[PDB]
Amino acid sequence: VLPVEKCNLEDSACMTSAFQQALPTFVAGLPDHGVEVMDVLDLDDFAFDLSGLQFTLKEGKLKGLKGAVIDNVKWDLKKKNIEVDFHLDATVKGHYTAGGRILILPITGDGQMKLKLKNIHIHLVVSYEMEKDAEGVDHVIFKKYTVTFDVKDNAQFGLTNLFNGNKELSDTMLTFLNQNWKQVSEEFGKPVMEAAAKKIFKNIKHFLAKVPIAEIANV
Ligand SMILES: COC1=C(OC)C(=O)C(C/C=C(\C)CC/C=C(\C)CC/C=C(\C)CC/C=C(\C)CC/C=C(\C)CC/C=C(\C)CC/C=C(\C)CCC=C(C)C)=C(C)C1=O
Repeated sequence: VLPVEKCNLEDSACMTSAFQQALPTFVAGLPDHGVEVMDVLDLDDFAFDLSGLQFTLKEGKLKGLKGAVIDNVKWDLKKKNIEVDFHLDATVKGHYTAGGRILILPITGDGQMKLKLKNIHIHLVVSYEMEKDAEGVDHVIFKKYTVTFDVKDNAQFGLTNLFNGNKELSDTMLTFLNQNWKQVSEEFGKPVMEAAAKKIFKNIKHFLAKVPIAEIANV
């Protein structure tokens, strides 16, 4: 199904390489297997209300996951956790709305978004159980995850139709977001990441649940 060389789980050099070879095929999607495309990833509609900003995103897209570099995969067979560190550049797009304020500036907006995130580092931890199925085939079954993020290099904000078309105000806001990009990544990044992470997690869990572990590991 997926092109992956078989590792011992505690050989982290190997696992980091296997994840790296699998990832692009995987994120392309596996229609017949019930695995959605994850680059470009369709994010489900969401909203958030945080630190004075009422935000929504519709027709959400996350681009970039097909080019992620896996930094390390640490498998702890004792605790039955997997730690996966990786980084990428990502673009988040869609029909956004904004009201309230961002930090010290009031905002209104109803238009299109293009967020370009450069060298975002992600720290994923998954909990899993090994589970034999009804016909006796052992599977890795994902149970929970945590994900943290750190945008190290830069984040760029493209927001159309801010301030009902007023250039002056839109220009001031856009300059403002790019100058304080880090702060803004830390204030509002979590709900965005979570929109992607829950969908990505669903599909990995679905996939691993159905593919025998012996097909993708030395167990
Ligand atoms: C070795 O055997 C194998 C396994 O073990 C058995 C495997 O598990 C697997 C797994 C299969 C593959 C390796 C695929 C693995 C997949 C992996 C590691 C991907 C995991 C991805 C995670 C679940 C989620 C990642 C999430 C992201 C990239 C999203 C990040 C986005 C972020 C942080 C957005 C940040 C946003 C901001 C900074 C600004 C936000 C602000 C605003 C929107 C508001 C702006 C202000 C207003 C005005 C608009 C394989 C292949 C295998 O072979």
